[PDB]
Amino acid sequence: GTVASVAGTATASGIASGTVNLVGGGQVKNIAIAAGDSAKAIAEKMDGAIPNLSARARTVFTADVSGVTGGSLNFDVTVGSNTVSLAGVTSTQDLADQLNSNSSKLGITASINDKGVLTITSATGENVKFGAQTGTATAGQVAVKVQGSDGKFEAAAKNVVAAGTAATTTIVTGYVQLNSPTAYSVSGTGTQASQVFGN
Repeated sequence: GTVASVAGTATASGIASGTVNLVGGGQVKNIAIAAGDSAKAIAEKMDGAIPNLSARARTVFTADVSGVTGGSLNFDVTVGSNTVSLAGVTSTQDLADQLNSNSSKLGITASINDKGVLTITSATGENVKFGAQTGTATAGQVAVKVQGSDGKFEAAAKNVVAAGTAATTTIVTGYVQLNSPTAYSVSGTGTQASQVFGN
């Protein structure tokens, strides 16, 4: 078991260019992965690429705001091609509320429960990118745990926004979930495929 290093987590640069080699049902197919591709785009390319292969994409993560002091957090959020500016965020509830106010523009669901767990979904698998911290806070972070194709959330969080020293892993790429009644393999040179699928 190795998990993907880009899909299903937050990274600095998102998906790297590469080629995915698919073999199954006696067919061989090569799929171009473009730099910055979303799970949505990758799934669109892979779905039905060989017979019976299903590919679905979703970007789902929990987000927690912690340690905000000296002011409040301001930062942009981009989902796919749509961007909004959040400001005055000091708690997870604040984040939830502002994501919800912007939910139509962003094409997301942002659901926070009474235990403070905020789950954010791009149902089709668009990338979610966090902008630089431009608010007054002198400390504080937004940290995320992303869901994988196995339905499990990361147990360890990564900062996507931080006051003071900037977060580095700001791009959440969703998962690509493959299913098939028949055997198939996915591979690539180096990490070109495993950045999406693990090994």
